[PDB]
Amino acid sequence: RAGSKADRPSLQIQTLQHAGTTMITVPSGGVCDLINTYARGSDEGNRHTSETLTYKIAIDYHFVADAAACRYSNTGTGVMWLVYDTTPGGQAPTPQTIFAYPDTLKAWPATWKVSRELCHRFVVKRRWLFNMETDGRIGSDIPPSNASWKPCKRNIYFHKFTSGLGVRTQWKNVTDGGVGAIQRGALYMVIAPGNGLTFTAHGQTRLYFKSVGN
Amino acid sequence: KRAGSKADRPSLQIQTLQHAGTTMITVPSGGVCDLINTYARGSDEGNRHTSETLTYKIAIDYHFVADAAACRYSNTGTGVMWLVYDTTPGGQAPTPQTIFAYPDTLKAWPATWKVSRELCHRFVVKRRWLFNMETDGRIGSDIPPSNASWKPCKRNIYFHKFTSGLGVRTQWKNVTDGGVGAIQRGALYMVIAPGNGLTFTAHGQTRLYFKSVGN
Amino acid sequence: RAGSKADRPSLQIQTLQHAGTTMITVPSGGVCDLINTYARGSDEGNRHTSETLTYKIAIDYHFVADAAACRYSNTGTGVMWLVYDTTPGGQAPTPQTIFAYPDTLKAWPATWKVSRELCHRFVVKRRWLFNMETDGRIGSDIPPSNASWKPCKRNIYFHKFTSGLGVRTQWKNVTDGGVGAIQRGALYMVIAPGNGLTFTAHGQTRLYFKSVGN
DNA sequence: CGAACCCCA
DNA sequence: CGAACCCCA
DNA sequence: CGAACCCCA
DNA sequence: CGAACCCCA
Repeated sequence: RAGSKADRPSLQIQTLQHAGTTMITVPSGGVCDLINTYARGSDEGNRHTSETLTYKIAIDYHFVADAAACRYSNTGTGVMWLVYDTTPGGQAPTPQTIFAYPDTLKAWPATWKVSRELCHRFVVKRRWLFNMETDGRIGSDIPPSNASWKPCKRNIYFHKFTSGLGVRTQWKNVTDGGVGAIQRGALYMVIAPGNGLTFTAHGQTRLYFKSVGN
Repeated sequence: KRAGSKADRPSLQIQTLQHAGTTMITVPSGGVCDLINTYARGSDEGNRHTSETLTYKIAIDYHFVADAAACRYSNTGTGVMWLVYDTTPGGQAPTPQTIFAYPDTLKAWPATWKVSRELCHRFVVKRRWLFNMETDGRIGSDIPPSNASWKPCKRNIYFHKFTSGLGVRTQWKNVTDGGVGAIQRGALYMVIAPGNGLTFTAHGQTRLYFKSVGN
Repeated sequence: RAGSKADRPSLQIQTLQHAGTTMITVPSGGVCDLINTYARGSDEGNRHTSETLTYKIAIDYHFVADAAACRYSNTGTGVMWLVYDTTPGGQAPTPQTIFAYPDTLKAWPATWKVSRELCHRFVVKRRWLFNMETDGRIGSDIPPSNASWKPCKRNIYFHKFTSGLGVRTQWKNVTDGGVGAIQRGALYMVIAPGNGLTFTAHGQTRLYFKSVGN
């Protein structure tokens, strides 16, 4: 249980809210995002010094298939990486850059591996799997009186809690919390869909860190 | 035994709650709040004696069944049952909207809710459970045609839990009543929330184990 | 000495100034106030984290009778409580709520006791007494050449210094220092007059605390 | 040591 | 030792 | 410690 | 000793 550090003192808590007008939508081929944003300032969710350490991370989401993909009936398997960048750069990376996958394998993410040229830059500290299946029927319409359907796993609940990891970041001068302000140790959340199966997400996450330095 | 009750040398008391018949828990979309800790004061075995009590074990048995209104659509879902401990009760009975602060777009899916941060030192959740139901869009009262049949997995479920770990310390005001207005500290709440757009009802009964103490 | 626990460095010092246009005036029935206000910010009188601990408190004042009460000649006895609230609320409390006193005892404060319903909410960590008397003569007028007067205790000096207490507060997010921003552990200064004897005050107080947390 | 975050024989 | 304040090889 | 020749509280 | 910075029998 105790893989953290701050004991007697509590830890600061930053939250992320994805819902309503802001919802993660995953097109075929994956999507990249940075969960580590910390503004600098007085507020409790902000940071203080230029150096931070993250300890625990918690994830809660609700996945649901897209009406476009509800047309076909097929199964699939998705993947969620958690990736740690040592040497960030101005450009925001895309999954095509992190994993080098010949275009014929675009359909199936679960077979991807981290590209070899970058082997000392990016490293994956966690990996998870999940699977969805659609019978070819949306959930908004009424069955006929003749027959029924068992819709197993039309939408799923996905939650993980991991205390093991640790990360050390160093921030530039600027008070901003964007991607351009991080000198080292970024962190990324990568989602990739199954074969030809798009979906969306709803939920929220939390991080636990403690400013340190100067 | 496997026992963390701390006080069974003599026979702990047993308050019961009966939900059935005209009184059945019905859950509309958005959850429902209730207080399971009611203790009248008096001579009877189920009543209390002093003004201070300690609860140890709690047992729960219920039968969930989908509602005819929701049986029209066919979709799955997931429900949640919290067990919540209030340190500082107040006159007005709380609603789930107050305990969890959930933006109205997340009303559909309970499993993503977290305790609101403002109140972080007031309410605390000592247990959490999950369950899931699915409806094929067919009520159980009608006869299939001779042509085909159906496999109705999980049209209704059985839900039971038994937990000895918790402990709770309450202090009661002067009044002999056992209502919500009579508790000075340490309330306890049972919260049910449905899946997405799926209402249901319940039947069953619960038991508590406590021991009067004080004065 | 003992009590303080801030020996290596110095303690932060917040001050309160009551004088001039701002002077405490006590109508019959007492008055409530909150002495614990701490703004958040860079300044030294401000706080830093969301959690503070107060140690020592010092009080200096000059009490003087009111011209309205100088009409009658009678004695009396006042009281000053120092009250610690565990569970604050939006509405600011009034003495009528803290002490439940049947209206016939309004005249004499010294007989009040903390109400029993609330016995686990409010607690009094200090209590003091003082007494004043007015001969029915204001101090601005000249005696006749026939006689004189000895005006004992027309106005008094009141000072106390107490290191014993300790208090632990937790503040909400907002940068404000008002009453609405405190989650737990408020602190109150309560003044109540004698029988039918109003007065005013002048002076200043000091607190000693040290931010802690995050 | 005093008075009251500050000092020193 | 089971199920659940109640029991006993 | 994780995932899988690569890392570190 | 659970769930998830917060608690205690």
